[PDB]
Amino acid sequence: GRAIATHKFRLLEFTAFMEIQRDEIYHRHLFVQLGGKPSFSDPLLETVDIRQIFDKFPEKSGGLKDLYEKGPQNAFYLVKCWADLNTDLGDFYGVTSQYESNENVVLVCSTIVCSFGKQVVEKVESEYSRLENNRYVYRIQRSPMCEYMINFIQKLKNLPERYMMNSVLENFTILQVMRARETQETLLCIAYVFEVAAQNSGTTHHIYRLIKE
Amino acid sequence: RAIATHKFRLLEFTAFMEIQRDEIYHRHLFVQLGSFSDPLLETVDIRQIFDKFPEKSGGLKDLYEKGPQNAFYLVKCWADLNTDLDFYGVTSQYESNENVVLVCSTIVCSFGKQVVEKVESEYSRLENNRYVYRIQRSPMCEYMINFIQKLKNLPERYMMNSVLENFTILQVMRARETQETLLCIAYVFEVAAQNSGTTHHIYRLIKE
Amino acid sequence: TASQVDEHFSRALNYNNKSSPMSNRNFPPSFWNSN
Amino acid sequence: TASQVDEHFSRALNYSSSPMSNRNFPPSFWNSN
Ligand SMILES: CCCCCCCCCCCCCC(=O)O
Repeated sequence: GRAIATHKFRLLEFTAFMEIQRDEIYHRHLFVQLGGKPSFSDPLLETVDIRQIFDKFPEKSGGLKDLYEKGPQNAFYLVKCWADLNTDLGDFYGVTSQYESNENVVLVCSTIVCSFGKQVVEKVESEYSRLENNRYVYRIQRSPMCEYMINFIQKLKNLPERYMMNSVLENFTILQVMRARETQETLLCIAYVFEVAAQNSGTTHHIYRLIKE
Repeated sequence: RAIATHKFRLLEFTAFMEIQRDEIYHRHLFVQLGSFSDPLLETVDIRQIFDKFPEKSGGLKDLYEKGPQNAFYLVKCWADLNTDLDFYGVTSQYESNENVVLVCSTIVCSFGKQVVEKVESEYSRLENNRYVYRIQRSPMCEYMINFIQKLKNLPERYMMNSVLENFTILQVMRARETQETLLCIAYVFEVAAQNSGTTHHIYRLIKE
Repeated sequence: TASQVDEHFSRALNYNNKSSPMSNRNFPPSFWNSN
Repeated sequence: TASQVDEHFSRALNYSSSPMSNRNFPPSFWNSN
């Protein structure tokens, strides 16, 4: 246990960003970035009790508790992000996702944006693999962020205090659920919780295994 | 139920719940939609339903004006709420004569305001000289599950129809690359009679 | 959440007695008869 | 929608859910570094 992966499916990349053109010069500000490079230089994962985050995600049928109990439980992860909001504000807000699968599945990637544990918008993408170096790789590159997210980020920067940004982000979560179309099995599930990075720092995160001890 | 244009058609739309009792599955259909020979559909003036859906930019009026106008439909549903309320979901199937990437946006509206949205993208498979898009067992949002359980527990059956009076669902199917509207279905609802299953009527929307 | 569904129900039912109804709009007779 | 973003900021800034600081998380959860 060292990465967001099972024995047969792994996250290769998750990057949230905004592209900015100014004086005919383009630059990309990274709000959040998770890599997936697998090596001996990766520390072992800490665990978090999933019962502590149930009220921040959808509940009832198909919610987090139900998906976790259906399992496999080792496919469940919690990511605590320090989103980098140290950027001025024509701009493009996008996301890039990349995955690797041992089997040639049709990958159904669901992303739910939550406010106070309730879904606001769910984006579902059903991707096919590409053979890259004999591996089944799935990419959803520079996919547009929905208007809700764009407005949310823009409004966070209006807050005069970082404590207000953190109170507002305390009830803002994203739940990712990756499924194989044919079996409908959960391949991977990532819950995201947020805080704002310090003004002198870029984005940082911690990955936790979700356990129900 | 043939909801079809010159190039795109809805083959199936089933909202249902599944339960596992004594290791045996049981399914109940709340709504079910879905032949190359049908009589002419009845028409409905789109102006009669504008106030039940968002009216801002990209709203139903703006979408209809942009067209094609042969892609706008109104579905009146008698939802079957007679069951002992585990999975809640939607299975849908679509057919195209051109292999575009399907992007289906579904919004739930309360008094003409969006409460929740789902956006789903699907690629086609050529099957028997037609391109097929399938969205099997798409999990229902918590709002809808909560809404259905609260609706069936109302003490008076007339109240179920009063609550459904300003509850609507708008679906906009688009071709990803061109952003062309392939189909747009506005949904309005009533509760089916106790001894009956789900029924529905389909209307072509026109600017009367 | 339950509260968001509750707000719709509360506004629609108007228990405490705090736009044309669908029944009075221009729809074909089939719109009101399931059969 | 924009109105839903505003609804979120109003509820969040209105200072039945325990604060995250009062839940059981390891000390790394509170340390960006
Ligand atoms: C409220 C009773 C009548 C409506 C019941 C069936 C509605 C069709 C399914 C709606 C699904 C919306 C999208 C989603 O929740 O993922």
